[PDB]
Amino acid sequence: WGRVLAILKAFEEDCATPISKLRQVADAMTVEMHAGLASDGGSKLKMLISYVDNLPSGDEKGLFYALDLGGTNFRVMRVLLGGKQERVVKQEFEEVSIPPHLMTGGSDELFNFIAEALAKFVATECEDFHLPEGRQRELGFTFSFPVKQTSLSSGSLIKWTKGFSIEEAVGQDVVGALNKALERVGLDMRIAALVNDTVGTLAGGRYYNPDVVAAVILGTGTNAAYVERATAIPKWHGLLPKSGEMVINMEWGNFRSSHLPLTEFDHTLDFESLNPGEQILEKIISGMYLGEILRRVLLKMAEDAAFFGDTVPSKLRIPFIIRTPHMSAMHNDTSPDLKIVGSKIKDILEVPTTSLKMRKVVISLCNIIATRGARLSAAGIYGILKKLGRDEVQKSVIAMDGGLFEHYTQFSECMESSLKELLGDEASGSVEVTHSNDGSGIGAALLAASHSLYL
Ligand SMILES: OC[C@H]1O[C@@H](O)[C@H](O)[C@@H](O)[C@@H]1O
Repeated sequence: WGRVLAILKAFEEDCATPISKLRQVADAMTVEMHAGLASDGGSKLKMLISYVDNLPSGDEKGLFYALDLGGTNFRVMRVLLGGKQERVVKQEFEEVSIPPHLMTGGSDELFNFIAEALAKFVATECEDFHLPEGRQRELGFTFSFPVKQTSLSSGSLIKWTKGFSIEEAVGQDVVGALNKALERVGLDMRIAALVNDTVGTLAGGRYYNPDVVAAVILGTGTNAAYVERATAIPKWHGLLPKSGEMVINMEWGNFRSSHLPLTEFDHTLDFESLNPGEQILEKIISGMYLGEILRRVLLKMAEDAAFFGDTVPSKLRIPFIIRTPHMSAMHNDTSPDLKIVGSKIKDILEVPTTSLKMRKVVISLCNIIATRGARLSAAGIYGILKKLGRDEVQKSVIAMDGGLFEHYTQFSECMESSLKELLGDEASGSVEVTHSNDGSGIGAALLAASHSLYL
């Protein structure tokens, strides 16, 4: 077990995020926020204008549809809004796993999948959700990819991230593409808003809590949005919003700094990915990648340190075979025999069985990987708070969403703890991390509700 332990120790050390490194990252993040707001091409942080200069207040009422395209899942929903006291009276939704072939196929095919699913959902309208005869359906479109926004309800795709690669779609208007698809299925919908999922989550949180100033997604991918002062955005002067505010989609997944604790496994993951050199921060934080970092460490232990015996298990060679929900399960195991770790490894990798020593290393690996991702997330949030100048009783709330933060308890608890550590005793009480909802989707509908053409 000597060589295995040597790899583990080295990995542990290389992944280290002491409080000093987190401060360095937060500062680097804040610098890049200024640079990305200064000019369109001056930073790894795109800092995209959302054209959302006003967030939902809670008094919104009516019937609204929302559409949410993520990296792995697609969601359609409709809500009935009843104002300040009733809020969300009723909500109906469906979720569909995106067929992997659609992620790298053609543009029309993807939008057809979206429109066809929506048309089936609309067909189930009844009772409370029946469309009033003299009205049309109003829709908020959550699109979880970088978009060059041209208005509240228009913008073109900058690039794909996560598992997606449809080169045909790059530079095309996303709303226009959806509109064509809706027309292909004969569906009539007014698209009231196009928002990134971070922006949707921000609107969802603000709807319930006036103190919400930013939103963070920790799911398949990672990103953050926040409310910036319009005057503090030198690169942009389209609208002159009465609010003096403008929500920014940071696209922080693309953040890179020399301060990032990268390892050889991160480098090989990146070098062999769909988008080499891009989304560097996301590749060490988000759910798509955490399990893949684990697989690559285990693969090296298997190849060079006989971790699984004399032969490398074939399933260990399949990229993304180990997923973050597996990690969550294993990490959570406190049994003396580590029976959950043993069961999961055996199911995924198809190995005969695992000794306790093997299970200890795996869970140690899970903790190292999750802890690095969680602590860097906290540094990013701290970076946002610095930008807002909030590092009295000017309470700041961060709305959270995503499968990592929602289901991976060790991860979420570590992130919050690290953030409060960065804030320190004095400033700790001024910042709060909140909830989740299905905010990405619901938020887009609430934004549509703010811009409804009906009374
Ligand atoms: O879903 C969270 C994030 O995933 C990233 O890969 C995308 O580039 C962002 O647009 C999105 O906000």
